[PDB]
Amino acid sequence: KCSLTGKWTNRMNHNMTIGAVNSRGEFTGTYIATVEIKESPLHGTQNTINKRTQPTFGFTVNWKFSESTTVFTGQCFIDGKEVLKTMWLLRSSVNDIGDDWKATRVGYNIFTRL
Amino acid sequence: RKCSLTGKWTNRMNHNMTIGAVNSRGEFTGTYIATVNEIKESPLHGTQNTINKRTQPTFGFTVNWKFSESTTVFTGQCFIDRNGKEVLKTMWLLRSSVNDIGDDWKATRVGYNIFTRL
Amino acid sequence: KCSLTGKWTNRMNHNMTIGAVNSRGEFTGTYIATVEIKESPLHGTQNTINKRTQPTFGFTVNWKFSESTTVFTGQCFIDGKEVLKTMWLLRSSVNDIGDDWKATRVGYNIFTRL
Amino acid sequence: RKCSLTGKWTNRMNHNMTIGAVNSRGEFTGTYIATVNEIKESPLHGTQNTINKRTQPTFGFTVNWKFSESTTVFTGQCFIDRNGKEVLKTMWLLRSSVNDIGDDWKATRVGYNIFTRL
Ligand SMILES: CC(=O)[C@H]1CC[C@H]2[C@@H]3CCC4=CC(=O)CC[C@]4(C)[C@H]3CC[C@]12C
Ligand SMILES: CC(=O)[C@H]1CC[C@H]2[C@@H]3CCC4=CC(=O)CC[C@]4(C)[C@H]3CC[C@]12C
Ligand SMILES: CC(=O)[C@H]1CC[C@H]2[C@@H]3CCC4=CC(=O)CC[C@]4(C)[C@H]3CC[C@]12C
Ligand SMILES: CC(=O)[C@H]1CC[C@H]2[C@@H]3CCC4=CC(=O)CC[C@]4(C)[C@H]3CC[C@]12C
Ligand SMILES: [Cl-]
Ligand SMILES: [Cl-]
Repeated sequence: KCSLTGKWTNRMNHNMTIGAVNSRGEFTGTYIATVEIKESPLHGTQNTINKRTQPTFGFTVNWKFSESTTVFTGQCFIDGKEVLKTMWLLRSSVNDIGDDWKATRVGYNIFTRL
Repeated sequence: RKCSLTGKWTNRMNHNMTIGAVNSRGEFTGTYIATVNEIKESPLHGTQNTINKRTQPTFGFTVNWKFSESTTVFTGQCFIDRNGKEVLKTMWLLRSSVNDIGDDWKATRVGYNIFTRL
Repeated sequence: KCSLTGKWTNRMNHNMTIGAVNSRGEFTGTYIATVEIKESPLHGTQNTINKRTQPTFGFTVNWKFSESTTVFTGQCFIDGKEVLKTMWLLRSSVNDIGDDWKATRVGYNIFTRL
Repeated sequence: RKCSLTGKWTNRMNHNMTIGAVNSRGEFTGTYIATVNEIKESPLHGTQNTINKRTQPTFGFTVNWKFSESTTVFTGQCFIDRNGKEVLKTMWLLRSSVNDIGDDWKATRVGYNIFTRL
């Protein structure tokens, strides 16, 4: 079984900590990144349909130093070692609806255990 | 005059999304109802941004589909349009379940959705 | 048959003109947008496997006033009226490889005939 | 010391992409070879940016798959890495063929690819 609970890092030296997943798949945690270091909360869910050993999942990071919001989704894989393959959408704040077209960046991130 | 996530929302596909109270930290929960004339209903959880108490906040949420192994995340902004209507402009990523990490490349879709009140 | 040749516009009052598609699917054209108006070239291909009435396609716009590049892909649909449902990636120029993570915006565009 | 598109490229999946001469307007053509141990080979066409004659230009291209009704577009930048190696960091969209405009939402994938010389 691949579980999101615990501590994770990526190629950018990030520090992601996720708490216990309840039975409905819900979780909370923390996302720590450089700018000097800031902590921001994350809330998310993990699939529990068919209790897959390698579940898909999703979460939102509500950045504390910034008007933006990021969303991540992906799958917890086994390779023996655990890895989260993710993709993300970073939403910037824009002042007027007609600037919406440029408000959204996309990318990826690979996480592995501390 | 502020744009809130709380309430009933629909899009051009007749989905109905219903969002509860946004708390002091911007957290909220809700439901995503969609035709799958057969209807299924899945929980969602996420946040809206609170930094500078913006009239048009950014936000994000995860829908944990009840009938599927997939997961979808939405992000976007709650705008007041020219006509005074509140609209959510969103983009999303839909993650499918694959068996081998070598299939990861084909597992992620992207699209968009515009929601208005119902 | 849905063909990319001709003149197209979208909700942003853009003006896109595409030339003749050869037999391998290749095409050239022009993308015109506000900033005052600038013309930039586009080169692309259209699928010709199975000669579908509603082909998928792709093109790159090489913006003339800017270091960026945009790519579009999508499908030419019939609804009697013709419409291109697209999605796009806008690539910004960043000065150093470790800023790559923020160089890519994503979005959409619907085109219809002039 | 400039990063050029011209040449042979590979990624972490053993695709081999080969790009011809970049002309004065930045246009180029090439080939994308990929396992589909069975190999298929499809044309690609696109541009690199020339505004300010940058040492690390942005670019984009379309691969017109020979064995499929799909289309894929790549965009990214040609960087000189810390070790002096040229690397293409790319993101892509893969468009599938669907029959009805109502299925359009499920037709577009997104991923990434990192290429290095071969
Ligand atoms: C690579 C990646 O996943 C992206 C998506 C959201 C991004 C963060 C968004 C907010 C941000 C603002 C900064 O000023 C420093 C870097 C950070 C903290 C970003 C680091 C890279 C992230 C984590
Ligand atoms: C258009 C859009 O926002 C997408 C993102 C995730 C998609 C859903 C993912 C799961 C799903 C499976 C189906 O068989 C039809 C309806 C649904 C419920 C999809 C409808 C369209 C959605 C809501
Ligand atoms: C909506 C959309 O497709 C986006 C993708 C690329 C975008 C263009 C990218 C370059 C650009 C720079 C400007 O200064 C004005 C607007 C334009 C001309 C953009 C208009 C919206 C476009 C066309
Ligand atoms: C990882 C990546 O960049 C993706 C984008 C488009 C994808 C290709 C699309 C068509 C295709 C069909 C197959 O059956 C296997 C190989 C290929 C050739 C895919 C391999 C991975 C590609 C190249
Ligand atoms: Cl922006
Ligand atoms: Cl940028």
